[PDB]
Order: sequence, then structure tokens, then C-alpha cells
Amino acid sequence: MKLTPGCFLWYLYMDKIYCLLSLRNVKALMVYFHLLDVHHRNTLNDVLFFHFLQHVTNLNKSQIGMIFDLLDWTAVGEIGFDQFYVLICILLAHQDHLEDHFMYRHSRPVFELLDLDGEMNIGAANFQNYRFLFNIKKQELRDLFHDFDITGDRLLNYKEFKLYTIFCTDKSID
Amino acid sequence: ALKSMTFLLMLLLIFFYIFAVTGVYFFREYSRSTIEGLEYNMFFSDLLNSLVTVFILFTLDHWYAVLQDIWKVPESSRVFSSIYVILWLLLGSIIFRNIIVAMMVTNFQNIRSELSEEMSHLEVQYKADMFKQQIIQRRQ
Repeated sequence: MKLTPGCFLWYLYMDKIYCLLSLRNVKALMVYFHLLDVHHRNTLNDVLFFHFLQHVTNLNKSQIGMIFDLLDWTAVGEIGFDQFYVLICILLAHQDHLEDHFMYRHSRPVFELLDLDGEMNIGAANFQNYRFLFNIKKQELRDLFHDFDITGDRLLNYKEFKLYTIFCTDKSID
Repeated sequence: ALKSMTFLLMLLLIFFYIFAVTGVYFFREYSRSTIEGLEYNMFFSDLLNSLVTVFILFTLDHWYAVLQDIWKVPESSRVFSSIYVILWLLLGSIIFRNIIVAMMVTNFQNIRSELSEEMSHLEVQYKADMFKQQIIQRRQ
């Protein structure tokens, strides 16, 4: 197969949701994951993940640890190859201007990445983690949170988050 | 609550300040008199003593006995001094105690109000979730 039907469908979805599908991006990500995973046990250690992040994106140690903790939902002390590929696709050369619009588009659910708790509500800690992952001003983040919190309970619903993302995408396109 | 204590506390302390510094030189002839037999003389002597005694009047303990011990001053028809201290103690005590208890129960009121609106929003979200569950089920 062409590196499993699940990853083939993921690549098809990425090509349908992005203007450019690149050339062997998934293959390069798999090669980097195999290079990072020394034991080839379909898992990578936190030290290896931090070393790869510092070598590629030159991120801070605390930011790399926070990203690894957010990605490892199993909390087993290791990061899987699928999780590493998902993180690489979420980054997608974040220094580019179009990468901000790509991150605003996010993924098919486009809610669970922000909602680390998983209770269909994103808190101030999740907002701070998102602002650490993607560069945004503190005042702008506070204004966006105030605009999103219509009820004033400081909770972000899935429908409200989808509407806010749609409005942001429409404003960016226009 | 103590975050909500913003202006009422400085209003209280500035009323304490103005009334104490007014009452310093009102019963001046109480402490500054040649009467041998007296025991509350030191109450109205110093500025710090004035602060302590007007705080005592604020707490309203033995105001009767304080007034009788100041009655050993020659009674100048009580036209200005006794009515001043009585008005000060009564007004300050009742106004400040009442204003603090009112604002504290107001704090409890808005605490319960925000709690109740949180549960109301949660119930509305639950109703919307159940309705969207029906919508999804019919959509399969």
C-alpha cells in the first residue's frame, strides 16, 4: 500500500483542505520520525522530541515540553509517530503568513486541538497554551476571548468556536 | 469581599480622621483641668489617645459611663460639645455598620446571582445538546 490507507486518506484530506499538497511531505515526516525513534518501537521519547524540536523549529524547552504534553493524550511518557506527524502538520512552517490562515482553518473537528480538557469547553489555560503555540498578542487574545464569551461564563462551546473560526476565515479572505 | 472593599474603607477612615481631629480640641478642658478626682482624663489628652477614645465611641462600649465621667467638666449648658460627641458616635456607628452589612449582603446577592446564571446557562446548553442529539439521530 501507499503507506497505509488511513494515511492515504489523511493525505487526500490535507490536499483537499490545502492549496498545495507538497511533494512527499508525509514521506519526509515518516523519515524524520524513524530517525528520531532510535528503537523503532513506534514511539519517541521526550528527550528525542525536544531535540528534534530544537533542531527544526528552534523552540524553547518549556514550549517543547508543553507541546509534547498536549500531544501525548495517553500520558505514557512517549509520543507516537502519528502524534508527531499530526504536530508537524499542525506546525506546517508556522513562520509563513499563510500558516496563520492554515492554523485558523485547523482540522476537520477544529475544536479538540484548542480544548485540551475535552469537555467541549476551552479555558484560560488552554487559551494561554494556544497563544504560546501560535504567536498572538496578549491584548488581542483577551479581546478575542471577551468577544467569544457571550454568556460571560468564560467557556467556549463547539458551535461558538466554529462560528468564530468561520468569521475569522471570512474576514481574512475578504 | 476584601477586593470589593475599595472606597468604603477610606471613607470610614477619613470620617474617623476628621471626627477625631475635630474632637481633639472640643473636650480640651476635660484633660486640661485641675480636678484631682478623675479617671478618664487620659482618654482625651493626646492625639493618639483621641484616636483611641473615638474608636471606643465607635465600638460603643460604656458610652454612658464615658459621658458621666466627662460630666465632671463644668456643664456649659451642653450646647455644642455633648451633642457633638453623641451625634458623632451614633451617626458613625450606625451608618458604617449598616453600610458594611448592606454591602456584604449585596456581595452575597451577586455571588448567588452569577452562580444561578451559570446553572441556567448550563441547563440551556444541556437542552441544546439534547435537541442536537435528536437532530443527529434523525440525520443518520
